Amino acid sequence: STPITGKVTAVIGAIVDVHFEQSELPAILNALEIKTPQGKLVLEVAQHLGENTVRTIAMDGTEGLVRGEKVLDTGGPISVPVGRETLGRIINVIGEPIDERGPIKSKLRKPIHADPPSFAEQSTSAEILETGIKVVDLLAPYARGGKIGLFGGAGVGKTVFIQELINNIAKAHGGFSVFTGVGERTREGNDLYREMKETGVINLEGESKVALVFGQMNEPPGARARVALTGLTIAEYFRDEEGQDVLLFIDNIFRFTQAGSEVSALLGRIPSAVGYQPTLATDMGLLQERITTTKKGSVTSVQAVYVPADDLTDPAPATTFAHLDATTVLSRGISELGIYPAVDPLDSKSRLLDAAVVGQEHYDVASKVQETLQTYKSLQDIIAILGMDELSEQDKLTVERARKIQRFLSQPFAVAEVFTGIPGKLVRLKDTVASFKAVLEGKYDNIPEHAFYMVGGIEDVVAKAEKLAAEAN
Amino acid sequence: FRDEEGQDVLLFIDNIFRFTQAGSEVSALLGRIPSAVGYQPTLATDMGLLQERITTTKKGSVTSVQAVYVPADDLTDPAPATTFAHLDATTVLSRGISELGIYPAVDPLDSKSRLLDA
Amino acid sequence: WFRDNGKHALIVYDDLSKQAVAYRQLSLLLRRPPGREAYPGDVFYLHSRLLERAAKLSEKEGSGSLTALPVIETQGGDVSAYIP
Amino acid sequence: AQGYAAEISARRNAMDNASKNAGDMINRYSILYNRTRQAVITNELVDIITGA
Repeated sequence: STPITGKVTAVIGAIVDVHFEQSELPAILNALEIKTPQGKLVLEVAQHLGENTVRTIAMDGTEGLVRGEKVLDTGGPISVPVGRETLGRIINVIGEPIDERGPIKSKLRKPIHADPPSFAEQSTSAEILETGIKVVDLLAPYARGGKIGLFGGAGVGKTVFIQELINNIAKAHGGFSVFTGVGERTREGNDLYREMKETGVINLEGESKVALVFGQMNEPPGARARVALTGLTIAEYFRDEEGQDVLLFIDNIFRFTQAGSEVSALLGRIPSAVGYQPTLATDMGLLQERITTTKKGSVTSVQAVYVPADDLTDPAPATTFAHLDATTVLSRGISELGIYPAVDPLDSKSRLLDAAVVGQEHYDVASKVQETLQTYKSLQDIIAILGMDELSEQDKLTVERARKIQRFLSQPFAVAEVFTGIPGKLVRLKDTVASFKAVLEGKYDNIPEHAFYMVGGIEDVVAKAEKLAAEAN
Repeated sequence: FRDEEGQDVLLFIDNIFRFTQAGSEVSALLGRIPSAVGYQPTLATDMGLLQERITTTKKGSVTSVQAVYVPADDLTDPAPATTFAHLDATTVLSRGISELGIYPAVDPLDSKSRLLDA
Repeated sequence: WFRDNGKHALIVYDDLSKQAVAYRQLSLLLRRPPGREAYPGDVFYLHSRLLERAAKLSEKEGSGSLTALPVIETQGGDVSAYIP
Repeated sequence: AQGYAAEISARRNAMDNASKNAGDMINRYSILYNRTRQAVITNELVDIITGA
């Protein structure tokens, strides 16, 4: 192949203009590497100005850039290393591992801007993945290839919930995971990496469960925009190589969309006055099109959107439930009661929770559980106000069954064995349904309420009941 | 009709604000620098000749009946605001009375005419 | 300098709002394409780069930390604007 | 006499409720006023960077 090269003509802040020769002009969304003393810098093309010049956006700071600097063309989009060697490694937007653990020994480099699948290949089949935690897989079951998400605050256990989700997917589905760092605070990123290491799920000398792609937002906006793209590429390569229902973890859609809007603003686009963002339509749509279900595997993105003080400003974070197929809210109220999974069963709804989607018995159990919880809170109001006496025997039955269900929602996490020392368990979807329905009819009413606490599965419920009746009672 | 025929013309111009809207339309692509809130710079002048071509002369009369679509019910918008000063009789159809039940909606205050004399 | 030397330092980025407007003036005067609220899209880039300097390093780097306390002089309590 | 006392006590309570309504209406409408007056600044910003 001919040695394609260019010359830098303009550096519009992050934007860099490079002049190529005839037929040597690369297309847009094409990486352009420049050798720099502080490492390696590449630039993707977004606009063709003309006269053999292409406008590009840098993935890192353009410090020390000089006109006439040689620009090498990779040949296609920003290729990033892919494979099992990327698991448990901090890899930036460009692809160079920034974990200070050495180079990534990956045999393949799939371009980030891969061709999205066709409409005829868009599988509309709706089936529910088994996660490993009863509350999520029953109350708000996760759609396969859809757009599910986490909406929790700080200190409620969102990060540890991510850890449990990725561990359970690695052990139950046998599929790896990816977490993206678009618009990340480097402090919370370092804290998340430390927790990831200390949970013993990414064995540095052994097997790693999450390919933690990570891009700092102190970098120019293009890096934030394309870190989601390279995380998508890693997830897609895992899906298309291994028969795994891998799950993808976007740390925030809002950060990606704001990065895209400022990328457009630099490129020459503009939003509407007084504040409104319609520009994201191309990038947001392409990102959605990169998360579908294929014949061999699937990718289930998680939209772990942090609550912005109960005020979603940009249109994409505004009313996320339109894009959401299974909402998983992590409220502080449930964690105040001591239930380790912060999933609020009442507010955690799923669009796939239907009779013809998850199952007749699954839908019946979920609906009965939701109704029992609603009656539980409604009668809890009068229990707190007028006392427990002002309550009927049928109301007593409903309250006790729903309380047993709520205390049953607390189940161990396999990643919390160092955080609080609990024997983490991986429940089964059939076992989850069986245990929940068994609690539902009331055949386990004689079981003590403390037995329902801190257990997973009805067998563990009776085990804890007999332990309590053998040690304390 | 007013001059040659010498008859009282009942001109019923419908949505005269569309004239200024089309002026702003062509102005954006004509190279004109946009005026306040994006209207055409020559709005006042062109609508001035258009409206002043309607008047009561010695030959006859043209009783122009114009309806002005105010954008966002904002009477401070330049086109309706200047049409207010470039017109004798004003009949404001406020939405706050239109949805109140009196759909005639003629706001009884800003609807003023020069005929209000003893 | 103090952070990398093992010492603890505190940076208080007083009135970064006029920093944002000054960078906006520089960009608009430098043929840069205007963005939201006429601010260039890279003011977020600038603020991220500036506020990521202040951080707590590990004990390998002498355990030095830099503490950031910026202020934003918003008007009317509307922090919903683009720069706040 | 007791009816007059209760009537004026309820008058004080009702005018306190009206005062609270005025206060929260004024708070929300002052937030709206600040938003609108800042929107004037956004509009002047956009027409200056477009026209000039």
